[PDB]
Amino acid sequence: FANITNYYTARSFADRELKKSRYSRTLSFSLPYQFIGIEPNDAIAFTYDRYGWDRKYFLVDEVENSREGKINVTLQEYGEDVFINSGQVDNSGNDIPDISNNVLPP
Amino acid sequence: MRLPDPYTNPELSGLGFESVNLIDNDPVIRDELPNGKVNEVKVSAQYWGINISYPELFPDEYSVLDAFILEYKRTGGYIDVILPQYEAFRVRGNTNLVNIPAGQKGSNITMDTQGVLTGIPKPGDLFKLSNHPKVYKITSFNRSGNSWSINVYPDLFITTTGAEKPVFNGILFRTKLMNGDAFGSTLNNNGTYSGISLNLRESL
Repeated sequence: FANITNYYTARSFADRELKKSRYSRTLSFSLPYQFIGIEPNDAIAFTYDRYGWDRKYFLVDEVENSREGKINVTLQEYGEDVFINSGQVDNSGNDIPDISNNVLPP
Repeated sequence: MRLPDPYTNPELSGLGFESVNLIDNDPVIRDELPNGKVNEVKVSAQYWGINISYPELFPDEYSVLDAFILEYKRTGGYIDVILPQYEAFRVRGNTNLVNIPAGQKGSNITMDTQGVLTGIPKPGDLFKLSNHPKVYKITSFNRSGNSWSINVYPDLFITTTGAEKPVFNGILFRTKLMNGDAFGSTLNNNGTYSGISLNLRESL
């Protein structure tokens, strides 16, 4: 992480990335024009009985508009638990002071 | 610049169309939905296509045809066409006294006939606006005394300025020859030309 320095924040974010990585599924289909106005990172609940899916939760990940109006989309699965962190523990015991380039006094 | 015909040239009766085919072209994009809905979207103009066929032709009437077609090609003008099946004068009067209000648009026209006209249009009549070459077709008509209204297909290609006048009679299509880029006539040893046909598409 290039831009993060609060250790606890970095850990809490890495936990997100790990949990997310369990949800591999990606799904693609096409929509009629009335669903216009969709964007990436809109939240879809998908329902389809044959697969047993029931408000199965997805984020919109790619979109393509057309002159006719037909919309193609792709969804990426996520769970809710992606966004929840565990507890953590105080890391203050290892604040190593990297002093160098100094000469001890008499 | 009429396509010559028996009415213009009764002596050359062979020029009477053997049969004519009128086609509507209404380009549209359409799909069928798995729930059994049909959905369709319209863009681009409707246009009339016409196909004409001729019998065997003698050299004189043929030469008159070629003398026309080459004049058209040289000038780059338009071909005017009459269509006899619609030649009925069921509406007449001082057409140029009618007032059409400005700003009518879309598919309904209303007119003040001022009590001038006599007779009525019928569904399937042709109809035209005096300042524009388009040909429309009457779907429906109504009266309220001097006021008339007509619903017309296709949709209007212009907004009314208020200078327009209706034209119920003598409507000619204005067209050009999409077949014309490879035109030519067989000559048989009978001394008679054969195999002529024309494909026309209106143009504005």
